[PDB]
Amino acid sequence: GLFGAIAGFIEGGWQGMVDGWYGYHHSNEQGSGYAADKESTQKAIDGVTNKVNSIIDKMNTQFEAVGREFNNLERRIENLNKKMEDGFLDVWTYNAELLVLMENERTLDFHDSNVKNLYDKVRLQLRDNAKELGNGCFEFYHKCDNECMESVRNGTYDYPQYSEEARLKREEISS
Amino acid sequence: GQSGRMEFFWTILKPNDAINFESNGNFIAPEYAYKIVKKGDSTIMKSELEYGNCN
Ligand SMILES: *[C@@H]1O[C@H](CO)[C@@H](O[C@@H]2O[C@H](CO)[C@@H](O)[C@H](O)[C@H]2NC(C)=O)[C@H](O)[C@H]1NC(C)=O
Repeated sequence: GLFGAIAGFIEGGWQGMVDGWYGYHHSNEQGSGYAADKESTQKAIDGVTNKVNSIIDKMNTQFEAVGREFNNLERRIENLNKKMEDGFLDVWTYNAELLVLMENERTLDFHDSNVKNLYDKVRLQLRDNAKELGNGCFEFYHKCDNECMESVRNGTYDYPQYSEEARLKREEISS
Repeated sequence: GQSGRMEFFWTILKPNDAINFESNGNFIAPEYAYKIVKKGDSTIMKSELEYGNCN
């Protein structure tokens, strides 16, 4: 992980989530459950769908072509064919083989990036109203029910609403 | 069987032109000849297979 998401602080991935690529795990008073963020997942797929498209679509330059047609009193020219034909085969194989290797590293890192940005989007909404575990989770200081948590996902979470509930829960532990 | 050889030749005759022959002997003249309208080139693919009625 370049961004320290996937290999890093989120050791392993939720297997029970099968809605999207990136998402959340709520465990409040009503119950537990996974819930995937479809909006960020969609942008990733829009992106990846476009990479793969672009690697095929740009090579549209291809035309007519042929094989071999010289007698054994013109082996010199047949050797010139071989040099060229082997030559291109070398270039295309190399360029292809590497293109894969290069675009595969960045594709994996694009996912790391999206996950670290999602974790950061949650982190910035609830500054001192929750506790950064370091396993990439957030322990709430106040009670937040199923209707409260849609606000975190939606991104409409009010800091001032639950400010005093947490702030005065903080000194209770600090003894 | 036969010891001696048989060298063939060819050219393409323009739409509005005449081919003229003249021979003392040792000659093999054409009976038939072919109409050609050429457009584009390809090649002679070397394969053992036969036609699969597809595209
Ligand atoms: C082969 O036949 C053609 C038939 O068209 C000959 O072309 C004609 O020749 C006449 C006589 O001079 C001209 O008035 C015209 O140019 C052609 N006629 C028509 C109707 O197109 C042609 O001369 C012959 N070719 C050669 C090389 O002798």
